[PDB]
Amino acid sequence: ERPTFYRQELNKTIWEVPERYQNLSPVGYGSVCAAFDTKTGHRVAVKKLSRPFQSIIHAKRTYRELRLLKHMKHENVIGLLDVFTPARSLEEFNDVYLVTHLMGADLNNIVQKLTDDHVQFLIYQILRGLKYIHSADIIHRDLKPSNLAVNEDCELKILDFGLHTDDEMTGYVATRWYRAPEIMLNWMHYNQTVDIWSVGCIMAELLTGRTLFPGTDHIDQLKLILRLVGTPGAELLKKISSESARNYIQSLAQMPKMNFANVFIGANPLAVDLLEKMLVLDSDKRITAAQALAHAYFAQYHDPDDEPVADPYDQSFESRDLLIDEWKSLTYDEVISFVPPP
Ligand SMILES: O[C@@H](c1ccccc1)[C@@H]1N(CC2CC2)[C@H]2CC[C@]1(O)CC2
Ligand SMILES: [Cl-]
Ligand SMILES: [Cl-]
Ligand SMILES: [Cl-]
Ligand SMILES: [Cl-]
Ligand SMILES: [Cl-]
Ligand SMILES: [Mg+2]
Repeated sequence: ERPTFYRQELNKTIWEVPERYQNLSPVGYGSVCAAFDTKTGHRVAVKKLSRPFQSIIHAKRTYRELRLLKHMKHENVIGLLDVFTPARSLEEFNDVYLVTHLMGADLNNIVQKLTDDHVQFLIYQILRGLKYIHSADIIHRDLKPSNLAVNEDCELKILDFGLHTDDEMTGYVATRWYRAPEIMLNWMHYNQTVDIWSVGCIMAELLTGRTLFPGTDHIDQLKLILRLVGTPGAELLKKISSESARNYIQSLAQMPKMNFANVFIGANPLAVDLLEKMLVLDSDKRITAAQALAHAYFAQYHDPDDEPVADPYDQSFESRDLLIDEWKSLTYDEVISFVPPP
């Protein structure tokens, strides 16, 4: 049976939601409210999408977000508690609302004086969630401290999957400091190995308290990266598709890889070893999430019987060309077929 909905205007926005959601309070693409869910007892975040079907690009993006959130079922990844529309039919369908557990602090708000044990547990949880994500052939693309939610018990969830413009990535900006060089400069077709570079940048910052590659622009950032990991050899240069990018790289004086024990002074030697395996310029040679979980740095947390993989995820829609109303109808079907978690 369809629940009873109630209407209210909050901060010049109309919200029409099921009675189960009470005490709505604005907190922040879309608009977001905190609420109390009387069915589950959780405090929740409720997001009303802004203009979900205003263009082919926007309609496909709405479908993409709903498909991804419906699939993710893992302790270290954001999940979907509910999705609803007040519409009674496809003909009157206009608005989409998404519901998840309310999170209060990200990794920035946490990072305290972190012990090495704290770094072990936080990085372990990122890699456990990434093993799951990558097993479904999903690439996050935007891992950074503001996209990692952390609670009082140091438990962590990955959120805000890549679903960013040129201006957003320009200058002295945290939106670029965690990106792998091959994607920052469009060197080649990237893959899931981009996320491991980001994990290395995050782990370094938890150990030192400082951003690893805080470049003032794309070129300054590349210079900081190459000073640490070395300039590329002929093997990697062959993999860069742009002749212009290859010519630029070859204009730089050659540099050896630095000694990571003299950069990360005083850190656990096992942490230093893991950083050397994540921060490798050639993405083909980086450690994977599944391999990293078995590294000795995580010995007190690793349990191979409690590191699950995902159900298969069909992304064939990404190469499909449809009209606005066809993306809209596919989205409607996914709203009405949602089954809540236990
Ligand atoms: O996109 C928002 C969202 C809300 C409800 C369901 C699904 C997604 C997401 N929420 C997640 C809330 C759990 C904390 C926050 C505001 C913007 C943000 O992008 C990142 C932090
Ligand atoms: Cl209800
Ligand atoms: Cl509607
Ligand atoms: Cl950030
Ligand atoms: Cl040289
Ligand atoms: Cl699927
Ligand atoms: Mg974010």
